[PDB]
Amino acid sequence: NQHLCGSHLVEALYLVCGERGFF
Amino acid sequence: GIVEQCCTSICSLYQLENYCN
Repeated sequence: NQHLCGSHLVEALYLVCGERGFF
Repeated sequence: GIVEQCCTSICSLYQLENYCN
């Protein structure tokens, strides 16, 4: 676990969330 | 919110999954 900012944050949310998406 | 917990601080993948719909 490291700092996740900007574009890297959205990519990590893309993979964690998958088809659910993110609020 | 997500920037405060994950960008300013550090969050696990378990805390990141909290932001999924």
